[PDB]
Amino acid sequence: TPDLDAIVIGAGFGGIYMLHKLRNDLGLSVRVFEKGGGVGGTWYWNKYPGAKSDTEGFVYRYSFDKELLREYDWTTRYLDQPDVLAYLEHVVERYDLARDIQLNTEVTDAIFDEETELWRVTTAGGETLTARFLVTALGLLSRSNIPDIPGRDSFAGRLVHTNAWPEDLDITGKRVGVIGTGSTGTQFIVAAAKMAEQLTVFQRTPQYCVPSGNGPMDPDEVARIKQNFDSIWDQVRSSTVAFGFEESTVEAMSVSESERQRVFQQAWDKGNGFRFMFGTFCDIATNPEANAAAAAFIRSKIAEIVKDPETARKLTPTDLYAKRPLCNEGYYETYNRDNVSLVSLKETPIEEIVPQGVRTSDGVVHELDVLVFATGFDAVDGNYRAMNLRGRDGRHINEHWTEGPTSYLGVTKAGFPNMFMILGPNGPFTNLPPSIEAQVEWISDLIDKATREGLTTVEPTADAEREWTETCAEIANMTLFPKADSWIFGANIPGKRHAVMFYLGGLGNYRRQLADVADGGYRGFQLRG
Ligand SMILES: Cc1cc2nc3c(=O)[nH]c(=O)nc-3n(C[C@H](O)[C@H](O)[C@H](O)COP(=O)(O)OP(=O)(O)OC[C@H]3O[C@@H](n4cnc5c(N)ncnc54)[C@H](O)[C@@H]3O)c2cc1C
Ligand SMILES: NC(=O)c1ccc[n+]([C@@H]2O[C@H](COP(=O)([O-])OP(=O)(O)OC[C@H]3O[C@@H](n4cnc5c(N)ncnc54)[C@H](OP(=O)(O)O)[C@@H]3O)[C@@H](O)[C@H]2O)c1
Ligand SMILES: NC(=O)c1cccnc1
Repeated sequence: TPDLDAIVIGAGFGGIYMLHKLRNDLGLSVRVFEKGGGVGGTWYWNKYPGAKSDTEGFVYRYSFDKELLREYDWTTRYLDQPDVLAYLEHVVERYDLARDIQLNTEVTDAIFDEETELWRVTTAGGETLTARFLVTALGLLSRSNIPDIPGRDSFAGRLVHTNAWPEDLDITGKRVGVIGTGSTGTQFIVAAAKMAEQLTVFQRTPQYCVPSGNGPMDPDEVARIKQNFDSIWDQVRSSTVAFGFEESTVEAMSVSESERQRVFQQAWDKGNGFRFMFGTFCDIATNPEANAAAAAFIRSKIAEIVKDPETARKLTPTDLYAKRPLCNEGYYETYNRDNVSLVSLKETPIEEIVPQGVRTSDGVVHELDVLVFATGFDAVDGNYRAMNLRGRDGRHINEHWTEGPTSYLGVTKAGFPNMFMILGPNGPFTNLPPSIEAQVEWISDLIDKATREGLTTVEPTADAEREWTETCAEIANMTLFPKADSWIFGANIPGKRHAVMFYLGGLGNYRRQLADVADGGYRGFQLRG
């Protein structure tokens, strides 16, 4: 007899909803463990200036409760971190969740016992306890990547990763350096340049960026959106990226050059990087010729905006427009400020971090008070591999993942009975809340089935999981995403395996996959009782 029906790890969007479903809707005994000192996940940790979601606010939220959709107000097109955090706090209040969320608690081990058919969880604080079902909502973008740059530990000032940004830290009037120019570093840059006495940007690889179009909302527009939520969410759930805009069905090279220009400009004007990539034409991320047009458009904007021609050159990407799409308020314009300098690490790599700052290969010591690592994440599988997570035959998850991380349907793992993952390997790449909902609800139904039928284990087969990997690989290979150097395929971490880590078929497709497996008697699962 287990201590609990279920244990959930993580208190972001994922664990919050999971706990609600299992405890409030199914009546099970449940506890969440979260390592942070507060709920919110990404939106607890990422306290840096500029931190925000690029999903527009109207759809960066749960959809499952109509009353909450009616009552909760937003006032800006995009939601800054504090605002997302406040929403998730409200959710925890609303559904009386906080009493079952144990904070400051890192789970260091999770071990299946094949004899008792129970999971045993161990905390960093030295406690253990058992559950029949384990749900890991550990975050695709949660384990910080802090590179081993020589002399890093010598720096005498405040050295922080963005995913560990300290609430107390005020960079106003300080000399700040930032390493990294992905989505995090670019939004930080915009914000920080307005506060810092000097900002130095240490850029290894320039990225493409479009306007966000952020600003206040018209409150009458928010009321209209609320009145139309049913339609809005139907379109989200059937779409590929789930960002709340209608995706193009037009091939880029099927129209005239003037019409391409017009379409790109319209999207540029409206804002949002996912809109640029998927709201313009249907084939920007699959057809090299279409990709080249989109990339050219953005390069032309850089050249218009950035006054200094060497700065413009250093900011102009040369690679495929196939990284996670960026958007920002006035990113390239920030380089026109007198208090911002751009160091290309291709020209002058970092030689050593020193007590006073960063020394680049030209011998220049960049003197800093604050050094910010916007260096991204050990994405998707990082928190799984770092756990002592063991399944049948006492095998660690790493033994299953030697050619990259794997799952069946994003949510389960062969050899790991009664373990469910929220946003595990080889799941959807979308606006994440509605993907999380699809997964949570599917997991809930399957756990309920086990409860009603008296099942003791639920597990995918090895064959099912291998087929899923092949599905994901084949879809990925139909796109340009494998051909961009970034975290999506593992390439960002030295030594990490380059592998597919997402199902790239989209939300509507993904939802059908889940529904078809369930409706087909849980095709691919051993159900034992
Ligand atoms: C700065 C930033 C901007 C983002 N912008 C967007 C956006 O525009 N659109 C979009 O859809 N998504 C965006 N995301 C992705 C975002 O992570 C997800 O939308 C969503 O917040 C994920 O929720 P989650 O619950 O799956 O994971 P997370 O919010 O990552 O939560 C996982 C939690 O698990 C905890 N945890 C992990 N391992 C352990 C353990 N071993 N023991 C205990 N606790 C543990 C972590 O501390 C964390 O709180 C962004 C991410 C970042 C970092
Ligand atoms: N606006 C939002 O919606 C938003 C905001 C933040 C995060 N996110 C999400 O989180 C994901 C990750 O974004 P991120 O910006 O945190 O990480 P990222 O995309 O992985 O970017 C990391 C940055 O650090 C650089 N870097 C890494 N290691 C380095 C090293 N050893 N030396 C120098 N530079 C190094 C990378 O350069 P290279 O390119 O040369 O490797 C890159 O510029 C996004 O793609 C998005 O999915 C979203
Ligand atoms: N928008 C993002 O940040 C995101 C991250 C991971 C997967 N899908 C979307």
